Amino acid sequence: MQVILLDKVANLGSLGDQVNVKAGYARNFLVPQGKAVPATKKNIEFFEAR
Amino acid sequence: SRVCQVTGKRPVTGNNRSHALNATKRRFLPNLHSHRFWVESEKRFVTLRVSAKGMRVIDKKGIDTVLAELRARGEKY
RNA sequence: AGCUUGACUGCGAGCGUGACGGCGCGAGCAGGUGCGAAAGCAGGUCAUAGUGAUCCGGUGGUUCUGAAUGGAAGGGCCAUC
RNA sequence: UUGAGCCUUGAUGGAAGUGUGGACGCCAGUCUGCAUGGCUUUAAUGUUUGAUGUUCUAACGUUGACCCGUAAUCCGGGUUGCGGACAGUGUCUGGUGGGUAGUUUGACUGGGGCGGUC
RNA sequence: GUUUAUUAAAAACACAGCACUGUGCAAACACGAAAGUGGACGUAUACGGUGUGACGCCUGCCCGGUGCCGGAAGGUUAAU
RNA sequence: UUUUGUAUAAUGGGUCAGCGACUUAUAUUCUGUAGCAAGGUUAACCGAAUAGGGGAGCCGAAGGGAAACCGAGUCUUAACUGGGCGUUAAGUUGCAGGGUAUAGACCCGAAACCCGGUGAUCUAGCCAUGGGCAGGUUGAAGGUUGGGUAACACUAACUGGAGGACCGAACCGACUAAUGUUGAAAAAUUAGCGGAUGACUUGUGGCUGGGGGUGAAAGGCCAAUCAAACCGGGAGAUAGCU
RNA sequence: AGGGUGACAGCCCCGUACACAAAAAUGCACAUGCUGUGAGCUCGAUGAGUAGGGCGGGACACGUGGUAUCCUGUCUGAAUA
RNA sequence: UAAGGUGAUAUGAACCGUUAUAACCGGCGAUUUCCGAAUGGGGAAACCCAGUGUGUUUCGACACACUAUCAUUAACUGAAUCCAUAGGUUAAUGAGGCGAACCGGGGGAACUGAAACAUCUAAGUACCCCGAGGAAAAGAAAUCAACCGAGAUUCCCCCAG
Ligand SMILES: [Mg+2]
Ligand SMILES: [Mg+2]
Ligand SMILES: [Mg+2]
Ligand SMILES: [Mg+2]
Ligand SMILES: [Mg+2]
Ligand SMILES: [Mg+2]
Ligand SMILES: [Mg+2]
Ligand SMILES: [Mg+2]
Ligand SMILES: [Mg+2]
Ligand SMILES: [Mg+2]
Ligand SMILES: [Mg+2]
Ligand SMILES: [Mg+2]
Ligand SMILES: [Mg+2]
Ligand SMILES: [Mg+2]
Ligand SMILES: [Mg+2]
Ligand SMILES: [Mg+2]
Ligand SMILES: [Mg+2]
Ligand SMILES: [Mg+2]
Ligand SMILES: [Mg+2]
Ligand SMILES: [Mg+2]
Ligand SMILES: [Mg+2]
Ligand SMILES: [Mg+2]
Ligand SMILES: [Mg+2]
Ligand SMILES: [Mg+2]
Repeated sequence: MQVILLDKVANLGSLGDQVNVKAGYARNFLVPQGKAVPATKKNIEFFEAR
Repeated sequence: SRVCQVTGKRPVTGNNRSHALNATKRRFLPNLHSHRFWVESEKRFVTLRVSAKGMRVIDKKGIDTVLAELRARGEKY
């Protein structure tokens, strides 16, 4: 569960980095709260074009 | 029933075995939980009775796919 | 009492004794050894009690076996627990 | 607060003047710095990682309250208060476990038991 | 008062009274793989369990054993 | 029949008739017999279907050694004067029979264990809704009025009508006896007996299920069955016993 | 073949061998109509919470045994010609 | 197809037929009360009671038809919440129940054997359950082989107790 960010956020905030977050942190808060999204190897290209 | 809506995991029967190998019937049943999942693609939460792994699948494949299944298969949800 | 390792390894004509598993006695042959000047004697103790099948497993040895082939695991055999 | 590695805040294969506590220093260096002068133990900043303590909400609980389905003490959805990474559950695991189950508990013998014997 | 319908009606069981003990409520506890239900539309003057058995006068010593309650030290100890 | 031994007063049989217990299949070995012979024979299958085809294969002609391997020898040991097992006699396939193996394996018989069902029309307890208790006693609290107290206390009458209270029918029980015991009756009759406004008794209907129910507790009751109900099943359980 | 007929029937009866028969409805084959369906060539693509592993069981003739292999309740988790 | 028929116990009555509408046999139709999956609600099976539609030169009350549930699809409706969902009505399809074995799947005993008994056996048997077909299942190598080769699955005989 690496995911890519969206806004700032915690000791990793950056509007679009590849972090390595704990899954529960990921699929219970950030994504449902729209602060990140999974890095599904398709996603590692849209925020790897900027 | 204790069936994982994602994997179809259900209880399975096996044995106990003592140090003397006495067999006593028993069941392994799955690590169910039931969990509010955000879809966004429907602006709603859906509670699936899900196994860990069921979760780990949802993590990987991603919810909507999994939801294509279930619906593809007829699961209520 | 002196010197000593025959309380030796491989075998064994022929016997005794057991329902059987087994146990016992044994000259002699081969190799190597001790004591004796030598003929000789010694394969434990004057003899008859001092004991535990098989299985499972340990150890040492062993080119005997080695699931395509080379090895290895595992097995066998010999010794022993 | 705090266990422990690599990066990091520690060390190694403008001269000389005024010169004063500490050094695991068997058993106390008129020597160095304070303003000025032609790829580590003595411990601590960034981390990947345990133990404990506080705080938070966002999984999870709610056999509080209100709302709708709905004239419904079921269920669900919703709002909210409470609880909160606990509780509970799955797999694994040490303890306990006549609550429950399956069984064992020798033979001889001047009947059997007790004794004795094997 | 109750009991072995059909060889035992009693000194047995029950009983009110007594004591210990559990239980803060989503109670302990019981039926139940679970949902749930009883306990109770009760809440410690309540409820379960256990022993004793109206009343009167009373109920002494022993915690070494077994059990239970308490015990943030240390020794031994599972998966991992 | 069983026994050391039975007229035995030890078993079994009232009598007759019918039925009633060593089978079947597949393996293996021996005997007989048949075929062929250092060879014998095919299995499935094909099939002009008991033929014919099919020799996959099985047995035998070589043994010894754990084995590599060697071979009329081989193993043992450095090696046998040796020793162990072998070298000399024929095998094989049918058919009938004797044994054995696997099967219910000669026939009948348990007490039980497991599985799925059917039972609270009896009885136990509980839930709901309806019914019953002739007649006669006792006289609790309370009340009233006099007496009595400073007022209460207290006291006498009268009134009142308490109780798992009293005597006693219906009703509910079941202490004694006799009768009955192939009964009138698979638990009753007669004479006595207990309770009889209560933890009473009763009609209807409901709920609880088998290691489960229910139990004022006897292991009681759960349909004349109870230290684990009944029906069907595993099932021909197993029976070193009769 | 067989049955029947007053007892045992090739020739009494009903059959049997043999040869024939379907107005209608149907099984089965083909042949087409209608519906639904896709064929073909070029260039591509090649099955991840999976394989494997840890724990617990179960399957494989195989009882954890030196135990390959298969399945998975549980926690994990690749390479990609 | 036909000279005889109106099933049997089963006579009798009254009939019907003989050259083709007697009977009898076959194909296809028609009718087909009530209960039963039972399906309009209920229920002590074969009974009680409805809503709505139809129906009467005697247009009342009765008779008939339809109204179960679930699934799929559509349409129309439509909360908390405006969107949107859940919810609700209608409609079209299909399902439901029964049935001998064979078949695949979810569960799964004990007696018994071991001359006792735990491992082991009985045995993945008996039994319960779900599902399907005319057969089921299995199947087009991440299979064997052993350096030579074979070439999906299934069944039979060997290999071999
Ligand atoms: Mg290999
Ligand atoms: Mg026991
Ligand atoms: Mg037993
Ligand atoms: Mg004895
Ligand atoms: Mg009695
Ligand atoms: Mg009595
Ligand atoms: Mg108390
Ligand atoms: Mg007493
Ligand atoms: Mg006698
Ligand atoms: Mg005799
Ligand atoms: Mg006589
Ligand atoms: Mg006589
Ligand atoms: Mg006699
Ligand atoms: Mg009753
Ligand atoms: Mg009385
Ligand atoms: Mg009386
Ligand atoms: Mg009875
Ligand atoms: Mg029997
Ligand atoms: Mg049996
Ligand atoms: Mg592929
Ligand atoms: Mg009806
Ligand atoms: Mg109905
Ligand atoms: Mg036995
Ligand atoms: Mg090749």
